[PDB]
Amino acid sequence: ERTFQYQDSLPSLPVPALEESLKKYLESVKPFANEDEYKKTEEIVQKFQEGAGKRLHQKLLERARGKRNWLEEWWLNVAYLDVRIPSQLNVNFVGPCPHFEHYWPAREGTQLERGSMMLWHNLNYWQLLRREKLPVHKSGNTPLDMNQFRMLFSTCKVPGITRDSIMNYFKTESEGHCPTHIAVLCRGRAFVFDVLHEGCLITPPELLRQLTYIHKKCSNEPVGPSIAALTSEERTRWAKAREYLISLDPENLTLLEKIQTSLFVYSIEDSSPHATPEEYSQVFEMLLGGDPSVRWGDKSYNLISFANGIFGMCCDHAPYDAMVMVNIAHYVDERVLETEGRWKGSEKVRDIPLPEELVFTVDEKILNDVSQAKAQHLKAASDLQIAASTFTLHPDTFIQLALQLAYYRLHGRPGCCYETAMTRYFYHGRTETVRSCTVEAVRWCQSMQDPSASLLERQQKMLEAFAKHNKMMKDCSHGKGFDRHLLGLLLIAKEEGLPVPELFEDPLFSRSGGGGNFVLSTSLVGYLRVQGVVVPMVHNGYGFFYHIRDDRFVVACSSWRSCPETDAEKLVQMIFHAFHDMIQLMNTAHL
Repeated sequence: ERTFQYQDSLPSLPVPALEESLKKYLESVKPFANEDEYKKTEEIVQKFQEGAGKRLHQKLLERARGKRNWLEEWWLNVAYLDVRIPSQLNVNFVGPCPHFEHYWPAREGTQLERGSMMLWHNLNYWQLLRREKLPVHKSGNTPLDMNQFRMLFSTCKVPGITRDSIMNYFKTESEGHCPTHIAVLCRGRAFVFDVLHEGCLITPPELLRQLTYIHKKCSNEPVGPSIAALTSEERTRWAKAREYLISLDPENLTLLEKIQTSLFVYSIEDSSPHATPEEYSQVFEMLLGGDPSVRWGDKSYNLISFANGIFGMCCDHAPYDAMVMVNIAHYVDERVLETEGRWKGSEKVRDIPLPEELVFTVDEKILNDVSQAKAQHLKAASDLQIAASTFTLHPDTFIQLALQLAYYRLHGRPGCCYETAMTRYFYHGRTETVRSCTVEAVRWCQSMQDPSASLLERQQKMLEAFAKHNKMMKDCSHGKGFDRHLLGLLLIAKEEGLPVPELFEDPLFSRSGGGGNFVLSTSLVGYLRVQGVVVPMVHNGYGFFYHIRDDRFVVACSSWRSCPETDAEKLVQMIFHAFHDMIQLMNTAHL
């Protein structure tokens, strides 16, 4: 069995029935509307269904006839590439490497040695992929799309004036040649080197030589031009700064391309985030913030190394979702566990070419841009608050409802929530929106705060909420959700120069979350001991992510300090209290 053998067999992303999607939409706005607003929306939806919507839907079906995935390109552009805000901080997702839970606890002076093994394991994963030896993900006996794995290595974003682009240079052995070098950033400088020698991959000791070399050289020398810091800027500014950089020297492009084509970017930081199995929220903060001088935010995969021997990953959310990062990080985690975090092979260090430094040609302007880039990222990142804790009826649904209750209790009202649903059953399927703030969820939350509510009433309603969310997650993962569907109708209109349907201008459309207005941006990040996170979707919102282990729930929450109403720490405390009451409710109900 080969990694991508089932791709030509995957079913097309479906287009839900118009009536079904509109019914689900109407039901979803109920929690945020009074009698009058709902009647208005109902009439808007009915007309849409009878006229313009019916026609736009037909055109969407026509699009699906010629594309195995009618949404792919649109989603990439609309959700990511066209967006102009700084993507490095506001869109990229990050995740700590969970090695400090065992063999690699935080400790000074272990950065280079542990780093050599980190590269080695990461690189062996690339070898697996290139040879298509990586196991095919399946749900029972049904194969899942594996395309996102092609975006892990040798992939990088390039800024555009109005639209960015993704460069995917990865290729399997059967497809052709794949770049074989990695890029290292240190003290505002960039270096590169081939990971292969005499046919095989270089070993940790050999990798430790390259890294040690780079570290020593830069340590007692002034910080370099830090061209990398420009990747953390507003997309259009970066696009222009990039063009200017290239004009100063045609060669500068060659350097940019070298970074773009590298298997991945490895970053050396001098900071040391507090990382212990108990508290490690600081790892998330330095991962999203850190020092721009050594990060390449356009890279699909940027492995980060801290001074205290801690590691983390920062990824461009555009080309793929967090599950690929989770899988390689877990693979590495298993390797570390098997080897007790040590290299026990030959200590021989063959004579391999030293790392080559990438020296860009810059003037006074470029340096001012770099200076400006660093400052804006640091200032913006400093407003980020991260709360990470561990807590010790599907678990995901349990957590989603617990969050509904926590937000309801903390803020006094239902929080429109976005939960990621994977659609990998389909060709190049990525995500769909699951709207956790349902009528059922709210009815339950009210009963939990109702003193006159009986124990049986609360359990009964909690179960009805569970049932609703389960059906929701199922339909969405099966391509029967409605959020992407409505986006498709909207895009059909725009693409032909036709007016925006009234349905999208409706106050309830955005109040329920449409248009990227979810006060709770969430997703399960798997069951592989890796955690991920992104900043909130809205200024007065939260980012809430989590992963599940057989004996615990791990969570990561983000909020903006500049928003006095939100507090990541307080919300986490509230959801833990929520888990408790929900457990007790089931136990006492057990009877």
